[PDB]
Amino acid sequence: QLSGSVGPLTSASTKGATKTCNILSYGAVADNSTDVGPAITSAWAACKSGGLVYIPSGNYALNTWVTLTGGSATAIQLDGIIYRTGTASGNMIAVTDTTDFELFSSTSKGAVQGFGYVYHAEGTYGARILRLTDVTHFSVHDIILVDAPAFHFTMDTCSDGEVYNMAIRGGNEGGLDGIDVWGSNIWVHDVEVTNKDECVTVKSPANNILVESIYCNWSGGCAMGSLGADTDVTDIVYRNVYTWSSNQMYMIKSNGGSGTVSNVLLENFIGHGNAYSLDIDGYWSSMTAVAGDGVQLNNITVKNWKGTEANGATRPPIRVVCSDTAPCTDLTLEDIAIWTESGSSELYLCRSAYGSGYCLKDSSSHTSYTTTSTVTAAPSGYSATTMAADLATAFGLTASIPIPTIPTSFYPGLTPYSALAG
Ligand SMILES: *[C@@H]1O[C@H](CO)[C@@H](O[C@@H]2O[C@H](CO)[C@@H](O[C@@H]3O[C@H](CO[C@@H]4O[C@H](CO)[C@@H](O)[C@H](O)[C@@H]4O)[C@@H](O)[C@H](O[C@H]4O[C@H](CO)[C@@H](O)[C@H](O)[C@@H]4O)[C@@H]3O)[C@H](O)[C@H]2NC(C)=O)[C@H](O)[C@H]1NC(C)=O
Ligand SMILES: *[C@@H]1O[C@H](CO)[C@@H](O[C@@H]2O[C@H](CO)[C@@H](O[C@@H]3O[C@H](CO)[C@@H](O)[C@H](O)[C@@H]3O)[C@H](O)[C@H]2NC(C)=O)[C@H](O)[C@H]1NC(C)=O
Ligand SMILES: *[C@@H]1O[C@H](CO)[C@@H](O)[C@H](O)[C@@H]1O
Ligand SMILES: *[C@@H]1O[C@H](CO)[C@@H](O)[C@H](O)[C@@H]1O
Ligand SMILES: *[C@@H]1O[C@H](CO)[C@@H](O)[C@H](O)[C@@H]1O
Ligand SMILES: *[C@H]1O[C@H](CO)[C@@H](O)[C@H](O)[C@@H]1O
Ligand SMILES: *[C@H]1O[C@H](CO)[C@@H](O)[C@H](O)[C@@H]1O
Ligand SMILES: *[C@H]1O[C@H](CO)[C@@H](O)[C@H](O)[C@@H]1O
Ligand SMILES: *[C@H]1O[C@H](CO)[C@@H](O)[C@H](O)[C@@H]1O
Ligand SMILES: *[C@H]1O[C@H](CO)[C@@H](O)[C@H](O)[C@@H]1O
Ligand SMILES: *[C@H]1O[C@H](CO)[C@@H](O)[C@H](O)[C@@H]1O
Ligand SMILES: *[C@H]1O[C@H](CO)[C@@H](O)[C@H](O)[C@@H]1O
Ligand SMILES: *[C@H]1O[C@H](CO)[C@@H](O)[C@H](O)[C@@H]1O
Ligand SMILES: *[C@H]1O[C@H](CO)[C@@H](O)[C@H](O)[C@@H]1O
Ligand SMILES: *[C@H]1O[C@H](CO)[C@@H](O)[C@H](O)[C@@H]1O
Ligand SMILES: *[C@H]1O[C@H](CO)[C@@H](O)[C@H](O)[C@@H]1O
Ligand SMILES: *[C@H]1O[C@H](CO)[C@@H](O)[C@H](O)[C@@H]1O
Ligand SMILES: *[C@H]1O[C@H](CO)[C@@H](O)[C@H](O)[C@@H]1O
Ligand SMILES: *[C@H]1O[C@H](CO)[C@@H](O)[C@H](O)[C@@H]1O
Ligand SMILES: *[C@H]1O[C@H](CO)[C@@H](O)[C@H](O)[C@H]1O
Repeated sequence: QLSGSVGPLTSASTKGATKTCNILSYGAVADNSTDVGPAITSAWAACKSGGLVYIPSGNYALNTWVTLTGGSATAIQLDGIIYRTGTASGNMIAVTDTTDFELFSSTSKGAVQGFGYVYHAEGTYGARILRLTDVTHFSVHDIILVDAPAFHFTMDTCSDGEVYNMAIRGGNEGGLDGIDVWGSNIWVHDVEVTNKDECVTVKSPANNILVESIYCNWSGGCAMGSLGADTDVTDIVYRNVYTWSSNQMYMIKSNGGSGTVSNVLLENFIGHGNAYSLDIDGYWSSMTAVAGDGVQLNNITVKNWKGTEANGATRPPIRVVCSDTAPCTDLTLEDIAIWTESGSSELYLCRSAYGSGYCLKDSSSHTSYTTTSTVTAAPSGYSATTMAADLATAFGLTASIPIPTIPTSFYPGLTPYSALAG
């Protein structure tokens, strides 16, 4: 949950009035051929303190990556489309050590076409599209990120930020994270993600993060981690998350390590067609083990989950696997009604976890244990609707991905918090 106000300190109109650096004035050519990188860099240099970097409608080729740093009361208005032509590694666009910042499109049509499929068709990965590091008092909204060669959007140690009204659509494989975030006091809402890895995921250290109205439309799903040594994650809320045809509805992953994860609320989730549903995994096999007794998870509430999973017999819809040497404590599982899409039974798995709900123990002696429960009849009230835009098929790995429009519907029965800019 947020600890204070988020977003830029001054409006884009105020910054624009101070000074507008139109990239066409810094050598940019909207010919979908001439490298726009240098122009953005020169425009930033002139407008990074109090001004606004403006990218008018048109098609631009990005051949060399840009690293924009040291801004103060600045903004970038992306009203055109950037196409990746560069082949270097790294981040196509990186904004670092900047305060009072806004990255947006006034038309709700600004986009970055990463052409990640060129790499994926060959079994490889390329640059990430966007990375914000140590950015404070900011907002990123009304933009579209498509087919990143690797990650789409990472917020590395940022704070007092708001991210919303975005569509992120990437390839159908792991390694193509949607939004990865760590820092403090960040509000993410009204975002749709397609890929086969992180939907909106929190990493350590992080405190006071609110994530809601998220539409994981064929994705890896939301998660927390991987968590390792010296973990410190606290006051995290995810609510009103709709997940379709994904790896999971929510996963907390660690494998050894230390530190603590506390005060997490995951409520109002709906899922259909996923591999896993609730998957707390303290022995996540996809990551090499970290020295320590295990990250201590405490006071985690999972409430009001409904829907169906592809196969609840092979993948327990309720899977709570904690460290035997660092038992989960104070977990509250309440009103989780998930049923299986094939078969007539499903399993609930609990390992060394304490609290109240389903297979959890409410004991005093937090010793380890392993238990499996077979449910032979559909939990009452598992029925939940679907979203009209649920993908019938994903975008593969060998053909370009068409640029989507930003939707105005993310979770059943709710409307977006903020109207689209255009
Ligand atoms: C901005 O600039 C970017 C480049 O950075 C443009 O992206 C390229 O767009 C063009 C289309 O305008 C793409 O080329 C066409 O791709 C077609 C599909 O790809 C092929 O698929 C077949 C079958 O799977 C394979 O055999 C090929 O190996 C390719 O993978 C392709 O079929 C087509 O080929 C035919 O092109 C012309 C006209 O169709 C024929 O005359 C020619 O003989 C050939 O047979 C094109 O090559 C190109 O792939 C895109 N680049 C990338 C990286 O995706 C944007 O389109 C530009 N945007 C704007 C708005 O201008
Ligand atoms: C376990 O974790 C939960 C969060 O996951 C903690 O809940 C939070 O507890 C506080 C106090 O009970 C709730 O009250 C809030 O207080 C502030 C300031 O007074 C006020 O601004 C809010 O309007 C609200 O009243 C807070 O809302 C609640 N968080 C959520 C998301 O509901 C809980 O305290 C932890 N329990 C233990 C034993 O540590
Ligand atoms: C259950 O017992 C211990 C924990 O209590 C596990 O380590 C073991 O794998 C079994 O499933
Ligand atoms: C629950 O049962 C499953 C098999 O159905 C085991 O894999 C697990 O360790 C626990 O005993
Ligand atoms: C499956 O259905 C009933 C529902 O009451 C279960 O309680 C029982 O275990 C059976 O095998
Ligand atoms: C760990 O071991 C103790 C004693 O066997 C139990 O009381 C507890 O429920 C858990 O199985
Ligand atoms: C879980 O782990 C404890 C020790 O950490 C054992 O006592 C128990 O038998 C199970 O393996
Ligand atoms: C999980 O389920 C098994 C069998 O129902 C129990 O024996 C165990 O104590 C835990 O409740
Ligand atoms: C298997 O056991 C769990 C508790 O261990 C029940 O919640 C479930 O209904 C099934 O009987
Ligand atoms: C459910 O519980 C056990 C867990 O060991 C399953 O293996 C069995 O099929 C039962 O129905
Ligand atoms: C069956 O029972 C559940 C609570 O366990 C309700 O949520 C549902 O509406 C139905 O009455
Ligand atoms: C699932 O059900 C809801 C109402 O419960 C509809 O609004 C939706 O279109 C879908 O049919
Ligand atoms: C079960 O009930 C829900 C809402 O009550 C529907 O949306 C779903 O399609 C199914 O009929
Ligand atoms: C999800 O699926 C239901 C039917 O199962 C539709 O009513 C809804 O529009 C969406 O396609
Ligand atoms: C690209 O990947 C292969 C061809 O390399 C196709 O099977 C797939 O449908 C996509 O067009
Ligand atoms: C992927 O990208 C290429 C180039 O923009 C298009 O030709 C194709 O239709 C898809 O949008
Ligand atoms: C936003 O706009 C869409 C159409 O793009 C509507 O379907 C939705 O209800 C919301 O008004
Ligand atoms: C988003 O908006 C659509 C209408 O376009 C609803 O059907 C959905 O439940 C959510 O409110
Ligand atoms: C998105 O923006 C609107 C105003 O346009 C706010 O009211 C909302 O809280 C969110 O910041
Ligand atoms: C974006 O807007 C189009 C219509 O303009 C709609 O078809 C899409 O579903 C939405 O994401």
